[PDB]
Amino acid sequence: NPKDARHDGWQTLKRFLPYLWPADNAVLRRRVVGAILMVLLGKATTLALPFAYKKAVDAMTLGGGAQPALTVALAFVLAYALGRFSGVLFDNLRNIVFERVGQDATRHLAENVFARLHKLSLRFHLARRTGEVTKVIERGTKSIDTMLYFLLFNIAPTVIELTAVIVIFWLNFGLGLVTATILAVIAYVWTTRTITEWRTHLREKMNRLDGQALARAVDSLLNYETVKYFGAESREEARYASAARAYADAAVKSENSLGLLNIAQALIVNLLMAGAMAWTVYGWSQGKLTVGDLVFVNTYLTQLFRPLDMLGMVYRTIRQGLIDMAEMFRLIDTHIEVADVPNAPALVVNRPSVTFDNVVFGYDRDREILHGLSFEVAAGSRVAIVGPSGAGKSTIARLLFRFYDPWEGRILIDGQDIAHVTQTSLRAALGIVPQDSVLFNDTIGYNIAYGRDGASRAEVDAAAKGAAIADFIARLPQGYDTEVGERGLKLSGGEKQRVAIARTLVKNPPILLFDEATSALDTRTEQDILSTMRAVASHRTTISIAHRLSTIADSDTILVLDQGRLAEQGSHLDLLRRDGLYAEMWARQAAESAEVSEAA
Amino acid sequence: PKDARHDGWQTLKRFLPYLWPADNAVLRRRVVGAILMVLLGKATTLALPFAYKKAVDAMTLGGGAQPALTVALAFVLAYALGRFSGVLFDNLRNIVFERVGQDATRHLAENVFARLHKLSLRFHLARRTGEVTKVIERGTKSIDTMLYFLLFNIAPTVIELTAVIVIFWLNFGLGLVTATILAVIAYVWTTRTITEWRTHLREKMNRLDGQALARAVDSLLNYETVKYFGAESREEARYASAARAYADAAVKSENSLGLLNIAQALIVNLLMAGAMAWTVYGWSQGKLTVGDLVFVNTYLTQLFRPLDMLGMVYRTIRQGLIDMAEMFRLIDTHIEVADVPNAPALVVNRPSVTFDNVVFGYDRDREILHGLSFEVAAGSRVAIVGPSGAGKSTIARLLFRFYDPWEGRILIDGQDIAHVTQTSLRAALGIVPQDSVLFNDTIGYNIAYGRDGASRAEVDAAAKGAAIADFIARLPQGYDTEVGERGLKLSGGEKQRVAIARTLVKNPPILLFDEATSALDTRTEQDILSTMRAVASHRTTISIAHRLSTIADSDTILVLDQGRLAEQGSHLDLLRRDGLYAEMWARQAAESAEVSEA
Ligand SMILES: N[C@@H](CCC(=O)N[C@@H](CSSC[C@H](NC(=O)CC[C@H](N)C(=O)O)C(=O)NCC(=O)O)C(=O)NCC(=O)O)C(=O)O
Ligand SMILES: N[C@@H](CCC(=O)N[C@@H](CSSC[C@H](NC(=O)CC[C@H](N)C(=O)O)C(=O)NCC(=O)O)C(=O)NCC(=O)O)C(=O)O
Ligand SMILES: CCCCCCCCCCCC[N+](C)(C)[O-]
Ligand SMILES: CCCCCCCCCCCC[N+](C)(C)[O-]
Ligand SMILES: CCCCCCCCCCCC[N+](C)(C)[O-]
Ligand SMILES: CCCCCCCCCCCC[N+](C)(C)[O-]
Ligand SMILES: CCCCCCCCCCCC[N+](C)(C)[O-]
Repeated sequence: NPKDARHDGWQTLKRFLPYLWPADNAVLRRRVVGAILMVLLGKATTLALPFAYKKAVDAMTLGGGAQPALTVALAFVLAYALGRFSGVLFDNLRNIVFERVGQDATRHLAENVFARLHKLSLRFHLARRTGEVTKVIERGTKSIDTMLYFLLFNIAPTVIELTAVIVIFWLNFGLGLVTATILAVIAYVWTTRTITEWRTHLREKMNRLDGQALARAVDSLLNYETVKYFGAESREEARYASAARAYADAAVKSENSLGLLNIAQALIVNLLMAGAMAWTVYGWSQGKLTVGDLVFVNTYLTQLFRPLDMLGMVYRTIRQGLIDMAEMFRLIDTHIEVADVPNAPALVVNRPSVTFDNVVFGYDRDREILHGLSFEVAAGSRVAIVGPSGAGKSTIARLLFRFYDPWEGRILIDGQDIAHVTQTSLRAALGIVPQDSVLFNDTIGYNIAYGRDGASRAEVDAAAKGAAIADFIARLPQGYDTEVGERGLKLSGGEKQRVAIARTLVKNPPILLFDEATSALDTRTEQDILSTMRAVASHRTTISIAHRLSTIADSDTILVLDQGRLAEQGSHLDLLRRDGLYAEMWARQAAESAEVSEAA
Repeated sequence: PKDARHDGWQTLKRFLPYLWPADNAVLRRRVVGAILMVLLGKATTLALPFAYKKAVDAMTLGGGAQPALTVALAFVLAYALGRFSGVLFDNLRNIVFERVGQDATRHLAENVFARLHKLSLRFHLARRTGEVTKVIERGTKSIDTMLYFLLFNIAPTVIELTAVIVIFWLNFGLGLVTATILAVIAYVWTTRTITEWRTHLREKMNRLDGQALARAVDSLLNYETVKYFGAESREEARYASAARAYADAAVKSENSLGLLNIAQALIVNLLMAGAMAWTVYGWSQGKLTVGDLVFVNTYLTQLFRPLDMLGMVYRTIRQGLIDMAEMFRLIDTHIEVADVPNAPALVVNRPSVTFDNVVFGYDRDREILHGLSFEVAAGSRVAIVGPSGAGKSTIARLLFRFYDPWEGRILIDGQDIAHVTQTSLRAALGIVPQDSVLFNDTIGYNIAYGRDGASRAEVDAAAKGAAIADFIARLPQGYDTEVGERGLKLSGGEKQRVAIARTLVKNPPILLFDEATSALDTRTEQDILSTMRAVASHRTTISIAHRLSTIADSDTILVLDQGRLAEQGSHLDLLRRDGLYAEMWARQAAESAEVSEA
């Protein structure tokens, strides 16, 4: 198992490798081979070109058997120039050939994470700020892309080139040259790395201060009226100014440290240059080496250290990239609390009854909410579930849609344990109008059609009509194509709840749940929407969970929860007659509304 | 000055005083030092290939192995040291200049910030925090990168190009000179046209990226709804199509970079082939040494090294100049509401308020006040009410002079508020607006905001007067509790009490309640009405309200209709008159009856 290993960069890359070599595609695998071939051609080329330059100088200084020297030297100079152009061509062709592969690999990584995020439990409460998440994901995407590019196109070729230079220097010089350049590369890498750790710290402090200065400015600008009301302009300016100075100080330190890195790098490189060239000319002095060899060695060294001129940034980005990617893999690895059992049959609803069979449940194991809740909802009846503050009624919907499983006991629909069926069929059987309905950032029509995957215009129109929002939509300038939600037209609470009703009408489920559906609405809106809700509950099993008892008094039967168990059951009149918990709640709520009514 | 072609040149010319302050002489010293490093660095990089040329010449005018070794050694060492010194000079120039660059862009930012505070309210300052922040982040990055590339990439390259032209002129060709000049012209032109194309592709890619990301985020933030409709596969397919559109665009954009690099390499290497072939030919005729080949090759590669980035540099310098011109456009934008020259301070000895024939609208095609006149006596509790078209929602904004009347005038005490300093005018006014805002700071900072040097004792007294002191006392950090986001979230009543406390710290003679209770629930509203009445104690108070029962105890009620004063009097006189106020009263009472009925 690759997962059974040390949690480092090597493991992360090893996990990423199958994305780069799909074994699903074969058009992409070809592209990868082609890209590798371009790396090889490009290296062969850049290694070959300095020999051409060397021969040209040799022809000019040892015209003994390289005649006519003019023709020979010209030929080699053209070979050198053509070589430079060719090296660039091969490099860009490898990038171009590979790009599709990279984009596909990262797209598939992202898709796997996205799917897993939808599979994971509700208790991670993914409802947070849009801008924060977006900024983070933008940052991570850029990060992983840069990492991938630098590993494949900067680090790998440099390793190939470095080994080649070692062999070629070995076969033709020194070997003191080989040890000098290897020591040089080691010094260079170590220096760059240690300086880069320091620079990355300074960069983090800089960025933090920048965010603070910007936040002060933005808070001020979005609060222009308040700033005016209190004549606080100068105060705000001074307050931005101090933060902006703290940022400028940190920025100066951060940028300066780059100068220190460049100077260190140049010191190492140029010491090696001085030594190698001195050694080469000395070798010439003894008749061992040609003058062309000087040009050859100098060229080999500058070509070698060219990609390493970015090593600081390369190091910072590959590191951050590996961290960001390991985070992706940690999500994909996180285990799924609620899964279909192996080979789960579809739930088959012929008679839509609902049974809670001795249900024990809580969100967290240190706080049990339901203590053995049992009840039976008849097929086609309209039932309500009510209780006081600790009753646990707010769990019913979440259990029924299997956002969570019972700790003990079970829930059945049509005599079938919902824990043993596919989640998709289970949810196909259920409609819900929740307390707070949320709209996608899309058109109102898209939002209504969302109730069913292939929903036609007629179905949407019919539901909008059934939810009595059709007229409201007709009066919108852009009608069904009116963008709603954030970044869009603002709907009232009643209008959103009507869009939700319309969604469930599109879905047409056999069992429908009103989950505190009217609790966020004002009194008149609540009363208006109740006739609509009653009409849509027509030939379905309906379960309404409500705080205000009068809104559910017309139910076929009412289930009263107390302390996570079923305390009372029956019609509204039977419950008033029993003079128990429901009667007390009813009396209290009526008194409350009477008192509120007194304050006119 | 501003009277110019409005191009990159004008923007840069405007920016120059920021780099050469004439306020700061240390920064000027720094600029001079940076320039000296530019010149030393160039002298160095121009000199080093001559050293390399000599080393080769010494090994080739070697009849034998006579003092060529010492000379060649000396010259290669000069070459390596020259390289290191060039890098040292470049990095020291950056290091010397950095403080100057940072101070210049800071002062530009501060000037923009100050002017934005001077500009009109109607610039619709209400947006997303994340959007403006993203825009400002992008823009600062843009201006910094532009500044760095202009000073350190383009300018030294111009210096070097002129130097290389002269040197090639004096020592070669002159065909060499025309060849390199032609190369550079073709190079710049090619890079520019390809870059315009690439920038279009980049913009499309960015848009598609934003769309795929927005789909993923809207999905995750709607996790419950997706579960409710069992819509996971659907959302996956929807993210996937967008992500493919993005990938196709990313492939095109990145590939076009390869096309740019190849075009550039073609130009550079044609020039290389020609220059070196011609130099070798000059050698064959005894005109040029073999060192000259190495010399020319080095000069050309050094010259074209900074131009290796020219596409990015061009894209960036261009965007930066645009963003900076935007900055200058705001600084230039004219101020709608200004103090008259030598405007006196407002002196409130008796805090009366007069609207004298006020004609006003936010836009000249929609008049709201049509000649509004009324007098508010000093120290009275007055309410302003009206139906849908009355214009009462303009009063607060006019009184604080966020706008001027089109016709007529507003007086406080006996003085036209248009002829006094704005600061003194606002110093006389308190407001509790409908939607109260908290800064992202402590509760104490938020209350203390009412007056510039407000002490903790003052903050305490105001918190007490607003009846929020106990709530603060039960907080662990009390007044040092952070509020706003990400901070403790306050109820509506708690927020309005903070606003009230803020105004108490200011302690103004005239106090405005501008729909102060309209966002509050009934119970909260009734609670806050006693605090508000108490806080109105020795001030001139003006309450603009929708719900009449909340203001019925006022000394007098001004009823506006169609932007004029229709009715005036106490709640009882107004019910007796059986006019517009009586009708509004009856209607509102009937509504509360209907709501109560359900
Ligand atoms: N030809 C294209 C530009 C090609 C290009 O973008 N090349 C680079 C960007 S260089 S941008 C990076 C560069 N180097 C560094 O920042 C190195 C700093 C330190 N030495 C370290 O090791 O990190 C820099 O910013 N220098 C500042 C300056 O010279 O003024 C790249 O993306 N990949 C390199 C490759 O694969 O070939 C064009 O004309 O626009
Ligand atoms: N911009 C490319 C896209 C391809 C690319 O890879 N470009 C380079 C440009 S680096 S350009 C580097 C330059 N840096 C600086 O000016 C000083 C910062 C110093 N390099 C450091 O490392 O600290 C800068 O503008 N910012 C540095 C930073 O924010 O990290 C890159 O490697 N990444 C950016 C990208 O993908 O577009 C294009 O033109 O197509
Ligand atoms: C594609 C690989 C290119 C290999 C280039 C080989 C360079 C040979 C170096 C010449 C050796 C110098 N000398 C005169 C001492 O023999
Ligand atoms: C906070 C970590 C969770 C991030 C997981 C999000 C995965 C889908 C988003 C990928 C976006 C791809 N992009 C930016 C190129 O469009
Ligand atoms: C999978 C391709 C793109 C996905 C975007 C990357 C995710 C953002 C990084 C997650 C958190 C980063 N980190 C480690 C700083 O927390
Ligand atoms: C309409 C947008 C106008 C934006 C101008 C606002 C300038 C405020 C200063 C922001 C500077 C932030 N910084 C430089 C520290 O990153
Ligand atoms: C330290 C840098 C301070 C400079 C602040 C400049 C912010 C630039 C915002 C420009 C955005 C203009 N626009 C509309 C084109 O986006």
